[PDB]
Amino acid sequence: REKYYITTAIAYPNGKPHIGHAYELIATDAMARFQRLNGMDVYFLTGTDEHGIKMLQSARKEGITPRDLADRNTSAFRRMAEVLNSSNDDYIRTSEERHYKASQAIWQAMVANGDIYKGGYAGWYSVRDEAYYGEEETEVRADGVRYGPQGTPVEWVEEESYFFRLSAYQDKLLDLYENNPGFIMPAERRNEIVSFVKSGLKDLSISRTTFDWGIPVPGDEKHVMYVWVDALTNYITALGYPDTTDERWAYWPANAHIIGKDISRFHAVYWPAFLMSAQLPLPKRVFAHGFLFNRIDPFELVERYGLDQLRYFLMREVPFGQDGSYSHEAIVNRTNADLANDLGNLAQRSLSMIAKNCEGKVPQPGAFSEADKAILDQADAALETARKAMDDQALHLALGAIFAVVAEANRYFAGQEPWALRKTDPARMGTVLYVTAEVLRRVGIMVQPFIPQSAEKLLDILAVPADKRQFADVLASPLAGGTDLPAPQPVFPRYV
Ligand SMILES: O=c1cc(NCCCNCc2cc(Cl)cc(Cl)c2)[nH]c2ccccc12
Repeated sequence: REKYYITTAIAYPNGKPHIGHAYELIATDAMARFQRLNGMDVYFLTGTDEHGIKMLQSARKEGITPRDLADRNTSAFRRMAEVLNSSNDDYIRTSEERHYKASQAIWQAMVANGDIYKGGYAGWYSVRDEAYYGEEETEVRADGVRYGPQGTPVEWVEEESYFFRLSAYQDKLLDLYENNPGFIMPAERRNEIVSFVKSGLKDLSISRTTFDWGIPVPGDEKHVMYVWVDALTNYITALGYPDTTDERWAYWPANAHIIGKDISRFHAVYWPAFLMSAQLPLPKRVFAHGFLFNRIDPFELVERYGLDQLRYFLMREVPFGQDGSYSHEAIVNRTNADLANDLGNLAQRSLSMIAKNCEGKVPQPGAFSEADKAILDQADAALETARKAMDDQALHLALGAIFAVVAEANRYFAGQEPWALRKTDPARMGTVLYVTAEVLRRVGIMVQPFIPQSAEKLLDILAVPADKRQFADVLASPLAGGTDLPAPQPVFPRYV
């Protein structure tokens, strides 16, 4: 009955969808699905971040309006979510009116808390470095020109701007990191954030005057909101903010923001400060994943390797939170061994033995031997290990525990030699076949959030009713003898 709210970072649709976008959607989709099967009421959100000057100039470059350009490009990110079999319950675009109103509400709420003032962004700026510097990092040379520490000229620049009093929240954020050690993860991000905040926080510019493609500042519409309040507010726009009576508002606070490593500071410093200012509770965890390197277009990978092969490799091979690598032979070999061979072929060998030798019915199992109990108890244990792993977003440890059972089951099945038992002891052959099919059922229920369509097909050839596929069914709904099984077909074909 318990509510669970999980989000992805909204993607910037200035170019095409890339692997990093698909990686974050897949990882967050698997976490969302995991909690649904674990019995939770899940709301899972993703979307697009469409405002800004770079978007306005690209619309200018193509001869169309910014809103028109946003509609065109987000359509490909909306297509990517569908191709990846994402279970997101909503899709937020910052160009939508509900976000416009949500952003203006949270802005006013921060004005009402005393945290927003109008000022100036004046300082030394190097066009060559694209960076700002304090006066002390500079020196005027024999040129008569002033130079920054990198050896390039700096110029004095001055812009009008609204600010958020970020300096007022330095101590409250450190209190947050002390009272909730799991607020920013993994541990390396946590230490980055703590060291940054502990060194002193300056007030934060949150408005621009150089473009109208954005959300107008209430009461000064020559100014528009910068990315900070715009993008981050998407998390509460999707719940109906500012209408706190919306049925969806009970989902706040978010249980988990899944983000990339590069935007850690925006979600772990700016976002909680905005919320504290606006009198709102804080999300329970922000988790940052790493970056993927080809050691490439997401649509192409899916067509070449298959969706569930790609989902598996990305979540099994990179410890979630770290940088990782992908390559053709690695995807092929890792998916051939685990999916096509270990999982897929174990099902085919065992279940076609049931079709030919047990008349297409789940055999009636006799007494369980010591080996029978070990593989069954290991399968039950993998659920508990997977649960504890997913609580920490350790997706690879969850898949590792599940596929350690698959590998042990192959050794169990080969060690029982049920083909030899067909003549010596048909009743024993049945029990071994029952054990193997029963382990496949528990594994099949458990891999549903990581490879949903493939897991669905596996549970389909085990004749598992659609209402017996929650995680609670691992322990409570074992296969019943005498049940009719459809003719088995391979679930994981080998790569060509
Ligand atoms: O200049 C802008 C650029 C922009 N998108 C750039 C890519 C966003 N970076 C990823 C990101 C994602 C999230 Cl969820 C939150 C933040 Cl703060 C940042 N978004 C903008 C929105 C309003 C006004 C200006 C901009």
